[PDB]
Amino acid sequence: RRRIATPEEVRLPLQHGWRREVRIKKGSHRWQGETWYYGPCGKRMKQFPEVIKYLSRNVVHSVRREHFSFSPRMPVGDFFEERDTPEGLQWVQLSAEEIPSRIQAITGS
Repeated sequence: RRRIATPEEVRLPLQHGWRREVRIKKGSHRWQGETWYYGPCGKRMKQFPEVIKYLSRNVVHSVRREHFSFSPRMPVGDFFEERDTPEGLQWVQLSAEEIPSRIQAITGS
């Protein structure tokens, strides 16, 4: 990233209306995770080029593209881990304490 964001900046959107969920799933090769975002007044984005367009199309002054980070190593909003249960596959939410443990697996400089 050309501009590195802080968790405080990434929660900045969460303070204004945006939300951010991180989905962590076990891959066939590696541990992976992805960060999702939702417009507080519009559609939902999980790609960087989707966020830049939202800002350009709508009026936003509180949060800029920098406040949005899709790195699953950012322990800001919600973290989930896909798990199997006797009822089926369900996305289990990770606590703040569990977050960094999962990040270590999905981490990638």
